[PDB]
Amino acid sequence: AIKKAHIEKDFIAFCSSTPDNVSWRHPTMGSVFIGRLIEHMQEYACSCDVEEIFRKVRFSFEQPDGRAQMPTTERVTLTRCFYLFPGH
Amino acid sequence: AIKKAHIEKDFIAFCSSTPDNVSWRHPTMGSVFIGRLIEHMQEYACSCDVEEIFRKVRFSFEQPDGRAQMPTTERVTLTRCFYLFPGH
Amino acid sequence: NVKLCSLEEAQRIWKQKSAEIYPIMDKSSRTRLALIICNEEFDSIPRRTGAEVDITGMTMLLQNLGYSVDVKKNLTASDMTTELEAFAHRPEHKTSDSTFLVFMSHGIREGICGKKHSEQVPDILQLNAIFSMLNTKNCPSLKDKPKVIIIQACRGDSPGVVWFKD
Amino acid sequence: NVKLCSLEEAQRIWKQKSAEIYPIMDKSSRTRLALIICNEEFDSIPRRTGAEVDITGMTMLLQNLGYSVDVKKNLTASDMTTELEAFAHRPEHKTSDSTFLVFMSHGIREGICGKKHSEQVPDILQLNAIFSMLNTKNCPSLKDKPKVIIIQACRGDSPGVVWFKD
Repeated sequence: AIKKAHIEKDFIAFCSSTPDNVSWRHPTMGSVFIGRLIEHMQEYACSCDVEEIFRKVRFSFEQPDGRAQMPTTERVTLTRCFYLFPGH
Repeated sequence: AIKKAHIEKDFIAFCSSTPDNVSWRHPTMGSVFIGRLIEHMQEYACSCDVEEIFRKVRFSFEQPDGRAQMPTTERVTLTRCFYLFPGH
Repeated sequence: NVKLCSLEEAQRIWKQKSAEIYPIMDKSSRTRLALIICNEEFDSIPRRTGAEVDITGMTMLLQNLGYSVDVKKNLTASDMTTELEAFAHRPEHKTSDSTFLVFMSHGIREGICGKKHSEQVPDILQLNAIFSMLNTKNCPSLKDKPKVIIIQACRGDSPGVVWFKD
Repeated sequence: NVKLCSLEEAQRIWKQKSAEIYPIMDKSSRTRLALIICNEEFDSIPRRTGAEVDITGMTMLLQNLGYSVDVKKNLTASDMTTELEAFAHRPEHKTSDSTFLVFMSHGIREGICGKKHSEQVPDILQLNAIFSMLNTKNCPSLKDKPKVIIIQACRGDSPGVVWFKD
């Protein structure tokens, strides 16, 4: 007896920029997206689901500075909130 | 004097299924995704941002029934929460 | 048919989250627009029966959420493109806070089918083209405003499942 | 370096939202895995200086979030593919509640660059291939568990801006 399962479910992708566009990396300080993501994960993993954390990351790029980029969440099939519960 | 703006920002797309896969439409009752979306928007527009509403829609498809499908959020550059504030 | 956000709910939302919500314009002076494109009749693919139900429900919902809804039906990808260009240019967007675009048609992996689509001669509107036409360059009036795209279409012909025993 | 979720925070989250949170496994018996693939040296594209900083920070963060982190460097798209297949098969995923995949490289619109990529002879791993290899068929052990994919790469060569006067 066989049963069906969804082929693709419970994914979220987070890319450093929008399609067609560049992402920036400082030669000594590292990649701006990676650095920004780490900082937001450190701060908000305790209180926000990963989708909300990723939105907060995008918000931090809102003003197009010298080296504008806009991180983009892609192909999301999270059916629930993913909380990391750091410390548990 | 010219100023820079992000080329692509503040979008969210919500598709009726995952890439490669079918979406279902009942010949008399209408499309399951459209019907499910309308029902969730009617219920949760008052209390949830559209991203959260869309997640709730996906959740309702979690169990692969007879005609399985998994709605997918795509190419999200919402920097803030979009609340519809129905009644305002 | 939409549950309303009460005065208590609205301010609680404006308390829970500080400066991370999209601003909404004054009810009496805002001019919200939404567009529904629904292909039901096709040259080489079966009629999308039940589509009228989808049209009715989405028009009613979006009107009840404060949008002036335009409805276009049975269009080629070129017509869709022309219609979306016209939509992007609507000066009402300047005095709007947001927009909804709804597409309902047959679809394949590449994108959404126009009325003339066949495997022989493709008639396809790509999601990429939709984003381009509503972006900051082609639609500056919706810069910084939420743009919601809803798509009812197949994205290929797989049932979207894998089998396991038990 | 991660702010901890207190006992008060965790239950408040388990109150605010009922049965819509991903379940997490017991700390003492779970075996969380994460994978970082970082291409720094290339045959035809300049060295990605600063990449070591990205490697350090993401390894430290994911370890501190409870993941056992594997780190692979300077790989062709075929190597990446082989490595991801091996990752998908790891029996530790059966006793995990989640996974993170981190890719950092040069990139173009099509996808992520392997070490041998040039405009002459492309060496590309597609995002589509990444999703396929971690899906329910190819990675049944992560069925119903959150799979987080992070990509630091260009997605083409446009500055990603439009100009307006003032």
